[PDB]
Amino acid sequence: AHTMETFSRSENETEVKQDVKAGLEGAVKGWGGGATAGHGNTQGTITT
Amino acid sequence: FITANSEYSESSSFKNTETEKSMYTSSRYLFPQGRIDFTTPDSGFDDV
Repeated sequence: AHTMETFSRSENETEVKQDVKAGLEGAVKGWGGGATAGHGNTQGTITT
Repeated sequence: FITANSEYSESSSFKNTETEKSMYTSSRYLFPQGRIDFTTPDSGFDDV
């Protein structure tokens, strides 16, 4: 009797994040103002 | 005398999974008994 068993497994995982933020403000003689902006990006990957 | 404000927030999300599986089994039970021969005229043997 002869038995042969072979097993292989590969797991790969990847994650990327990227956040950007910006802002502005100012006022003269009470004529005020402000602004703000943002951006995001998240990418994941799982391979088995 | 006046103030104003505005906001805009937007978001998107996406996920995608692909799974593939495959299995195959092959069994062969070979129980011989022997071999039977017939004689061809080209052999030249008397039993033909």
